[PDB]
Amino acid sequence: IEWVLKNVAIKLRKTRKVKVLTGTGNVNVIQPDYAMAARDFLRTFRSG
Amino acid sequence: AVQKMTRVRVVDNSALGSTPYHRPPRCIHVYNKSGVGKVGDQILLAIRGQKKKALIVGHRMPGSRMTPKFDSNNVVLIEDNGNPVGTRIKIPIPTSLRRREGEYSKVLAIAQNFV
Amino acid sequence: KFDIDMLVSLLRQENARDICVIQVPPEMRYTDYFVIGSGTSTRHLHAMVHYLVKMYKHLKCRSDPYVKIEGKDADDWLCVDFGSMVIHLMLPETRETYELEKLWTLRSFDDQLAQIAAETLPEDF
Amino acid sequence: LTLDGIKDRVLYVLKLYDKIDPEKLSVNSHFMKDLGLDSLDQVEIIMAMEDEFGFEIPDIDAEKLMCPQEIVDYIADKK
Amino acid sequence: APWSREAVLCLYRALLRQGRELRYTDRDFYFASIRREFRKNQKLENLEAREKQLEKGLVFLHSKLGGLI
Amino acid sequence: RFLSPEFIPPRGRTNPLKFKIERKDMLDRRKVLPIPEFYVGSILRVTTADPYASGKTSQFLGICIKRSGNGLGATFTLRNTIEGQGVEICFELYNPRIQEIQVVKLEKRLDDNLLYLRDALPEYSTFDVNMKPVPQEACQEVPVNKLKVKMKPKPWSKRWERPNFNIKGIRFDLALTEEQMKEAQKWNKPWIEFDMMREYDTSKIEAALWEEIEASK
Ligand SMILES: [Mg+2]
Ligand SMILES: [Mg+2]
Repeated sequence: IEWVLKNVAIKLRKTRKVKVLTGTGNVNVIQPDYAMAARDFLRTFRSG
Repeated sequence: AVQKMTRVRVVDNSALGSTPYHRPPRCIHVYNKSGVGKVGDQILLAIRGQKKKALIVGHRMPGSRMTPKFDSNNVVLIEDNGNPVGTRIKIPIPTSLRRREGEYSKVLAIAQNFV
Repeated sequence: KFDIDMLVSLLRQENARDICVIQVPPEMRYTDYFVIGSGTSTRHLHAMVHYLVKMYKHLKCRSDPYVKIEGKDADDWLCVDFGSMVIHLMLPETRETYELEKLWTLRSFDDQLAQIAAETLPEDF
Repeated sequence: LTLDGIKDRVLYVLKLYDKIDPEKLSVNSHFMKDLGLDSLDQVEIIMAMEDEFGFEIPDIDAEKLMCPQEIVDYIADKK
Repeated sequence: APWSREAVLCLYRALLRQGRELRYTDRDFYFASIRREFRKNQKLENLEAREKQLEKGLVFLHSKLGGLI
Repeated sequence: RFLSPEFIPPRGRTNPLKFKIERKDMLDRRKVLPIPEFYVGSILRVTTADPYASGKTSQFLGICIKRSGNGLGATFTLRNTIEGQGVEICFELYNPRIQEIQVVKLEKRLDDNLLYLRDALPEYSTFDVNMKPVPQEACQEVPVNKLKVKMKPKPWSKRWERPNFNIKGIRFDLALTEEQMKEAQKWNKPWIEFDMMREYDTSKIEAALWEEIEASK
């Protein structure tokens, strides 16, 4: 479910960049929204 | 070169630093005549809606020859009395800390690796 | 002279309840000898540290540097760093929590160190 | 050697041991069941015997003693 | 569970013998601490966990009792 | 014939005498301690005496990423990662507290600076601490390792794609679209390579130094 929700989250375009401080240096990880992705999927299921 | 509002990494086993939080810790004050903080300097840290003292053990800015330059700004949490908050450190720590003017014996005891 | 033999006898005289002495291989560039001493009370701890420093100053001479006393701010843990020896004094409750004997004895096999882990992540999920 | 001396000497050292309760410290007192001692417990009991009496007892037969009279006999015949 | 249950007994015996020869430190404290470690861990263990635990004790013995003097 | 970089003088208005004086001291240290031949990209182990402690040495193993300096002030920087924490140390060749320099693995890389390894994946900077020296062959030419590393997400410490850096050891195709590559090429400055007054020919200077160094031997 994680992979498909990632694609739907990208398809919804609701993503947040966060900066993570690691021992090798800071990296800009991407955090999509599962909640927004799930809501859009539910609308499509409810719709014909 | 740590300053006010710098984001720092807690290299320690303490629960307070270990537990993930939506915000990384930020420096609030530097206990120096200058505002710049280098290795061996205390600072005031804002963690999880709380304020705690901490000590700098590494940073990304170049220093004099024959000394180690790290990839991240590393800090250790210190209690008000000066006893370490955590009980273990795993990342290598510089050996310059031994002789610099200040109280560093307690932190050196807990640190395994010296580079 | 102020050597390991002198120091242990000095600690013996002042009645340190629990004494641990650990030698250090050259691979670690910290110090030849690591000594941990237990103490009953904060007043007792201050007396123990002051006497040792007084004794060290008397015996040492020539080009021998002076030694600072650390942990006065703290009420339960005091540590003094000599040239080739390091001595830590603390109350029984403080000693057990930090468990300093385990780490230096078991250099890389300590249980607490094993609990710590590593971190990697492809994305925030 | 005095067999009675060995018996009381074994009894005295066992009595000094605190973990075991001398409710029945007879010459035929068992260790696994009468005193409830595990594999670790017997070894230190053997050491408590070797501290002044013995000093050359191997573990192979030490674990088989299981009672003061057996160790009393065992130390008696080895010396 | 362990590599061998005889090694655990054999390993424990050696530690006590080495403690007898310990000079500077309080031998009594060392003996008590060893017993506590030998008591707490070995009561409950598993093959993989037990192997590492006894392995760490093995290195402790084979390094001049881990530097204790 | 490998002439070490520090011996070549930089151009300027300085007198030649200052260089002759510096060279004499450099050669004297080399007799006491031998400085091996190496290039950027080779792995080295350096032993040095620790000042803070009493008579206790230190060893650090890493890949050489840069060679700089002239004369008695020459430096080299080597990198490694320990417990997943990257560390670099800058060493001066002629510092008197260096006990020994050992070339664990001699090799050459496509570029003469590897500072971009900071932005590459961690695997390309990690090296085994206890790795043993590999064999070398006298009747050979130094090997050229042609590995092309992979990079982390785009925000980097520098804009390596831009033409000034002239990086040839990064897999840009994987990390950048062809559109971005054309975007970078707007900073090219093509004319620099073709103007004959910006070139410093040191062939004669290199030759003269060679015999004098060999003659002193
Ligand atoms: Mg310059
Ligand atoms: Mg920058």
